[PDB]
Amino acid sequence: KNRAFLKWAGGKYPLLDDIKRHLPKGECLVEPFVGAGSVFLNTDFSRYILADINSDLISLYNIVKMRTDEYVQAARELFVPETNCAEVYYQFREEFNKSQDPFRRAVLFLYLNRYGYNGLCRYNLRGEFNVPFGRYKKPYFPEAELYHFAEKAQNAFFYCESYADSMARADDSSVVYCDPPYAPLSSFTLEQQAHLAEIAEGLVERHIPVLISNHDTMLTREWYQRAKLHVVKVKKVDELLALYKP
DNA sequence: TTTAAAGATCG
DNA sequence: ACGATCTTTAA
Ligand SMILES: C[S@@+](CC[C@H](N)C(=O)[O-])C[C@H]1O[C@@H](n2cnc3c(N)ncnc32)[C@H](O)[C@@H]1O
Repeated sequence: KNRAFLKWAGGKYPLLDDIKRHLPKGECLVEPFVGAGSVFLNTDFSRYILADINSDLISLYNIVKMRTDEYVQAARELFVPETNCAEVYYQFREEFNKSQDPFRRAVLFLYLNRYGYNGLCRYNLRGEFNVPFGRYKKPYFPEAELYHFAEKAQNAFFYCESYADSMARADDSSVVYCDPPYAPLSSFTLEQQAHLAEIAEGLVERHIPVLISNHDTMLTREWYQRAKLHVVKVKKVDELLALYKP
């Protein structure tokens, strides 16, 4: 199982096996919520259309793809014992928020992701990364995961856009896998959740297979009503895999 | 400026 | 989800 080089929400490693079993075959894979791209790294499609609303994430992916060796060498400098402390961390965080260079920001972004608290990615309304120091014993430098991402990225396009705009890139050769932010058990609104389901029903009308993963609640069961539902056993909340087969 | 509730900040 | 301390919002 290929691991992403980033700490990210919805890694979904345990249920990667369930995704592949319910994900149809096609020429191209479309991911509106690529995130860490665990599905992308653990599937084998000819082409990939990978999208996310996070511009720092998308910019990082483009840098890693086009400038792999240059990036790895520069980023590896950050992962040494001297940079594993609060004072250095907050200066690099400040440098990141003030940097105008995409390459430099991409380098610092990996450092912040690995040395920051819980591997979180949080911004204020000023667009500034404000995750505190994580204080780990020894953050891991994902060199192998980086090179593996770069090689697989050669068959992928990265776009920074909302799900509605990325799913419209899908055609008949396409297969769409959606991994939206989790639905409430008691940002991403409820309207966007239902809208995603409606867009899915639109694609399946044009003979485009769509697979959506989410929590198994009352709202999600209602939203994905027109889909072939599968429940995976993970309060005790299970996950739901909604399949819109043409 | 006042006021109260709400939202935002960031360790 | 936490919490003290900011800013925001509307009459
Ligand atoms: C919970 S993560 C899942 C990522 C991915 N499935 C993985 O394996 O890491 C969902 C991602 O969707 C992106 N996202 C959030 N809201 C979005 C929106 N309204 N439109 C498009 N993408 C969005 C976020 O940047 C986030 O990284």
